[PDB]
Amino acid sequence: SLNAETKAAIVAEYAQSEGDTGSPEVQVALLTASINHLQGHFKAHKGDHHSRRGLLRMVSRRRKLLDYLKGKNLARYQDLIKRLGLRR
Amino acid sequence: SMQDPISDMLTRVRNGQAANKVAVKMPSSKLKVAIAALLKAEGYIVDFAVEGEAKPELEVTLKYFQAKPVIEQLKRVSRPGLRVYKKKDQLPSVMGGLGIAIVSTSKGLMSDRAARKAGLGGEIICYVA
RNA sequence: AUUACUGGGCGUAAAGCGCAUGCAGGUGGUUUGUUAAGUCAGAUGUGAAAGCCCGGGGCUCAACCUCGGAAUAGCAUUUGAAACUGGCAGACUAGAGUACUGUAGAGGGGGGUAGAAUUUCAGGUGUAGCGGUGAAAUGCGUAGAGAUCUGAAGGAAUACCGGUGGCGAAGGCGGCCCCCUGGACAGAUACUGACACUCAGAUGCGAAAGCGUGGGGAGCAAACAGGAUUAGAUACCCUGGUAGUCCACGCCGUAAACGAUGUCUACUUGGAGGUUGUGGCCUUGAGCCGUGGCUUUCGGAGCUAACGCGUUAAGUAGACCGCCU
RNA sequence: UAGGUGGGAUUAGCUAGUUGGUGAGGUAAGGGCUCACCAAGGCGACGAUCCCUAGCUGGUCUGAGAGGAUGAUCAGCCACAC
Repeated sequence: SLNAETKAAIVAEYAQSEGDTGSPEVQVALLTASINHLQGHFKAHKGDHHSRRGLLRMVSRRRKLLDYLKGKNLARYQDLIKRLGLRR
Repeated sequence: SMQDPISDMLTRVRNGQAANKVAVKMPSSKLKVAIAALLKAEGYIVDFAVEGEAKPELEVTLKYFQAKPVIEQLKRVSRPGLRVYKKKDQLPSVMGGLGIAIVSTSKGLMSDRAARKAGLGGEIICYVA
């Protein structure tokens, strides 16, 4: 859904280093973008229960990564939250 | 998840001996190597060897005698889900003293015999017989 | 060992939640240092006396009385040990995840459309049956049936392909096309650095029937009616037939929701298949050989009361949950 | 003060001197012990609250043990005296 250009915009924006794909920051930002995009789908497709299971895995995974980072660097955690608009 | 590497070591040995495998390899670790050293000392394995620097592997050479495997029993005792610590006067005897129990004392990892002689208790790792 | 900590179970004997997500909890890879909470060792204080136990002692013996010890598995304070567990501060990349590019697929949601067939209807032809069954009757037909041709209108389902094929957590998913969308898998390189596993409670999804509201209604068919069968026939069979079956949006929350088999992880002989990637070779000729994912079957050890299970375990172990008595 | 010491979740919320503060009083003595005042705390799934049962312990009985059962006589503690 998120294609490659939109991903790369994000992966470049939130990268904590050079060609970082894998930081919490990148991962969470991508998941946030996927989740936000998919909100349109489920407004139009409430019965799409099967895709929603995949939406909720992203929601779950975000949390886990966010709980990680908060556990590591609380300041990074506080940044990421603010930049993304998450009330975690 | 694998949440008990030691038990995995023991399983690998127990299953190797069962399958009449010459040696068994596993991801190494300090405690695995320490165990392997004691098992060599007590004559239950032939030898061990830790290859690799990045991701070190341990290779226990298994021991057979009269084409039966030397290790009959290899029971893990102190699991992660239930640790087992015994005082010196309460150390387990295995196969009526003819098997060992690998204790981890604060002066290292030793058989229950050597622990009793040392007047140390500790954590009971496993019974070898 | 019949509540099993010691010391049990859950395929079929009672027992795996229908499936999943997940907070608390439980558990957790590798490694350096430190700490010493758990752990271990010792000291000191205490742990009443009696009792119990071991040595004695005294009653003629014994019960009984009695001396000393041991014991009181603990707790407090304190001193050490630092392997293991924990904490704290780092480190690591094997777990877990990310980025890239592909691949297969009835995965899901939405919309459209095609062809076959059924029914109804209209007209043409046609003329006495048709239909049904074990036989028959109800029914239909001379007001023209059934058959046959043409057309129309509707609804539902998608022959062949089609497969112990595929996809999905499970329930489940089958014409074709588009739109929206989830997951899996492989290759390659780079990334993060244990971010994990399981989950009480909770939340969500969950066949068919059923329920609400509004539609739709070809076919089928609970109920119901009639005809048979029968001793009876509130059935089986036949002729009809309504709800329902279909759509929208809710509700319900259950099934032999089954593999009657929880999830995750590692390890342990083989044989024959299917399917979906990928690499190599000379594609020297459809192939052959590697390397992954998923799946089917037969069997070895082992396991099992047996039947059987057997690398997709019911084998060997670990973590956690559910459950039995 | 801490830990330990029955059963029941078909008992999940309970508390408002309640929880803490300040001051005063009060006591042999600390203390919501009491009152006034200020604040809104406190407890609870490591089961509060409620209900049922029950004196506790040293011990006693059973058991290979781990346990299970029990708390006459004796001794310690507690409570009670129509």
